[PDB]
Amino acid sequence: GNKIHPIGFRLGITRDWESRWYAGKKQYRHLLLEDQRIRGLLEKELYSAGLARVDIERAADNVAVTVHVAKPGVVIGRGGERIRVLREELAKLTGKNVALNVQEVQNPNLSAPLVAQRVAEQIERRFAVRRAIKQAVQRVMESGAKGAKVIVSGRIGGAEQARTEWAAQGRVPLHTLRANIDYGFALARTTYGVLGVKAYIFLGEV
Amino acid sequence: ARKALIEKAKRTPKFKVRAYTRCVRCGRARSVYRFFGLCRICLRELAHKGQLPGVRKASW
Amino acid sequence: SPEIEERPKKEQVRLKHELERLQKYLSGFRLLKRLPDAIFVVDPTKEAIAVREARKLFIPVIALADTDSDPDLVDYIIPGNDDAIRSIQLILSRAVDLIIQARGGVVEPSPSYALVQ
RNA sequence: ACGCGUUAAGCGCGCCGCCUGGGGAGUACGGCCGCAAGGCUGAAACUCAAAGGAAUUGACGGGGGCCCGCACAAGCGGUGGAGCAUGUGGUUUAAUUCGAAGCAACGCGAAGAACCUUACCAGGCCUUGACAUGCUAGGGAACCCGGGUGAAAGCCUGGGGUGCCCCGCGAGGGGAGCCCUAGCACAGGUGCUGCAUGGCCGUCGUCAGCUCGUGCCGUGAGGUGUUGGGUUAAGUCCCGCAACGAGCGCAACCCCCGCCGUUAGUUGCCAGCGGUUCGGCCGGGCACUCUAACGGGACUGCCCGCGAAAGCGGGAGGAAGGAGGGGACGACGUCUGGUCAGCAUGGCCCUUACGGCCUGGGCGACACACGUGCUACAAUGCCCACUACAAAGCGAUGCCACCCGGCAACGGGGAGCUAAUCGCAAAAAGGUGGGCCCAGUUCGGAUUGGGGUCUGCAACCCGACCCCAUGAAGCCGGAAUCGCUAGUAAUCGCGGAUCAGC
Ligand SMILES: [Mg+2]
Ligand SMILES: [Mg+2]
Ligand SMILES: [Mg+2]
Ligand SMILES: [Mg+2]
Ligand SMILES: [Mg+2]
Ligand SMILES: [Mg+2]
Ligand SMILES: [Mg+2]
Ligand SMILES: [Mg+2]
Ligand SMILES: [Mg+2]
Ligand SMILES: [Mg+2]
Ligand SMILES: [Mg+2]
Ligand SMILES: [Mg+2]
Ligand SMILES: [Mg+2]
Ligand SMILES: [Mg+2]
Ligand SMILES: [Mg+2]
Ligand SMILES: [Mg+2]
Ligand SMILES: [Mg+2]
Ligand SMILES: [Mg+2]
Ligand SMILES: [Mg+2]
Repeated sequence: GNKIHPIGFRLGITRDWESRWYAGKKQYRHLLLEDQRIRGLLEKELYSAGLARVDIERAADNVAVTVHVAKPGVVIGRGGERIRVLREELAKLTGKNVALNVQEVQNPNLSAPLVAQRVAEQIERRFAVRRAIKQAVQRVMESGAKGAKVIVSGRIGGAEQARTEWAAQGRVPLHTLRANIDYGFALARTTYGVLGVKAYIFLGEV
Repeated sequence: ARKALIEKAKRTPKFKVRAYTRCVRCGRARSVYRFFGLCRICLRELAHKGQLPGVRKASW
Repeated sequence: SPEIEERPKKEQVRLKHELERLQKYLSGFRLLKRLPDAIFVVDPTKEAIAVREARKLFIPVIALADTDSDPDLVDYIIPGNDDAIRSIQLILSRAVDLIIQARGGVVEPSPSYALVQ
């Protein structure tokens, strides 16, 4: 049981925050609880679109909420029918004026939490646990990455004894601060318990 | 017990000293940093993700 | 290049010393970029790992060889003297005559006298 | 296969002896031989699914060689002794909730157990439930204010109450919110399984390793690379080499601390000069100090010696050399490690109870045993007074200056401060003076009687603080045993988190 989170290891450099709002020592508490039940609701009713980051900013009773997705089409609805429903759902808990940009992740095979989700999705549809990994990495290397690595936990294929499958390609230098390693994690609630999917994508540098 | 209780701790009680903290996520009594409403665990977690603004690995 | 001025400190030795070795071994080998059609070997016993590979790949083996060596695994043998700088010279050069002379326009008997003595 | 290889275990011919799974067993029987000891010949029943040979990768050795680490040595201070604090074992209990178990459990989860917390017990209670989404149905449908009863929860109650859909009616009935009771799907379970799991962690170990691609070698497992020589903190680099490269590691990229520069003036200053009720306080000035952003600076770059090279010893310059000092950072894997009681989660179990609510007690028990700690046992010390050493953090349900009352804790008042501006804040050790004079003491402050203060609904079981009295063991600790290589150990105070208080 070793090893730090690669994002948290990098926050000051080669990775910046999912929440860029100052607060004093008595708002922070609530501007967080909100901040969170936000993602709690967004992530839950927005899986289809496939959301990577759920970026957020503030400046006193207004909120940015720049959601990044692979399939913008799905958040909008043909015209603007869903994006309305969401701005409306938000302000019922967030007693403030909820702004809301939307972004396309131009290549979703280089968004680690998408790759995780992908593989996690396959696992729940009893797929070939070891080839999923194999393919996923390939796909990620195929879309031009510097390296990748995927890990699945245990009860692989409903087996009685927990195990751990991994695969990787190129470089994934977890100790280099100046690396830029999108990391991502997906669950996978199956008929025979949870599996855990981790995904690492090396791209960056100076 | 940890449902009937996440509920009870929110109710305003007879006597303010019966009152107490709770990790507003990970629903929990002990090591609960009042500047966040966050259990040391459900906290190291967010702190890592970038979901706690300006919070960073300290090293000195 | 523009990066004969830059590159981190410990990389104008790290990278530039890597080029030294690559320069040292891959001077003449830098030329052929498909397997050759033959190999000319000076002492096939000294150079046995090379011959091995040739034969393995069905590349013919020319060699200046001598009592040292097993002739049977040299295709085109020149029974001579793998040691004398004279012998290596006489043969190696005149063979490179033929090589240019199959293409026209031969040159001098070559810069091939180190400080010969 | 190891190996054999004109001294074959190669290629052939002749002739002899022998083998035919292991154990029973070289046993029994018979025969022959022998002085005897015994020898030669040599079974069966029963019974096993192997017994074997060579080689591979490891692991191990009371085998070898090379080398590391506060591993031992060299030191300085500890524990084990005493009192007390604390965690644990045991015992006890109605309950003393649960977990953690050598290192890597035991001041651990607990960064805050009087009620809360709380998961335990005893009693009084609620059951569609403290919480989520829906369904079937008469009753009322927003809501407000009491009373009885009880420890509280809850339960039995008497009133105030008519807003909105609908106009379908000019006489108001139709389960629109909403709220009730009666059923139903369900909630709820800190119930069990960490050997069904995720996640996160511990751990060997910040140890110098673990691998891959292709090539090469072997029938093969596998090997080579990664062995060898040098070198390093390092699989760090160097030289060699059937390997050539690469990846996860190492290092570096990041933060703090050392030196200087740039940018910046409600904190710095007679640095300069002026005024000063002589407090940087006043106009004034960023020079300096600092504050915090950005750069510079170190490269074995330079000189001597050794070396093939990496690199090694020494010298100069420089605030700083050869990794300058402290962090962050944990390879493939190992331990069926840890946690289902943070959370998440597969399965099994409880559903007028294994759910819930409450009051009270318990987690604080005490014949005992252990771990981690505090305070000591004194004169290099104890006590009292005076006396600027300065250095990270907290503070508007707050930090509280300053006055006054009280021996005091604290209580009255009351200014400043959203805080480099005001407060917590005294730093303590030190320094200067005075006392004690080697005593179970003016050392030590346990225990205990009494009087108080504060937080809190409430301090018996169970709080901290102050004051009077009372002054226990303790004279440096058995066998065992712990930490630390430098701003370290040793020692002295200071802050924070949790938090009403502790
Ligand atoms: Mg409390
Ligand atoms: Mg031989
Ligand atoms: Mg037999
Ligand atoms: Mg053997
Ligand atoms: Mg072996
Ligand atoms: Mg010693
Ligand atoms: Mg003791
Ligand atoms: Mg348990
Ligand atoms: Mg386990
Ligand atoms: Mg686990
Ligand atoms: Mg256990
Ligand atoms: Mg082969
Ligand atoms: Mg290396
Ligand atoms: Mg070495
Ligand atoms: Mg490193
Ligand atoms: Mg176990
Ligand atoms: Mg109770
Ligand atoms: Mg306890
Ligand atoms: Mg004495």
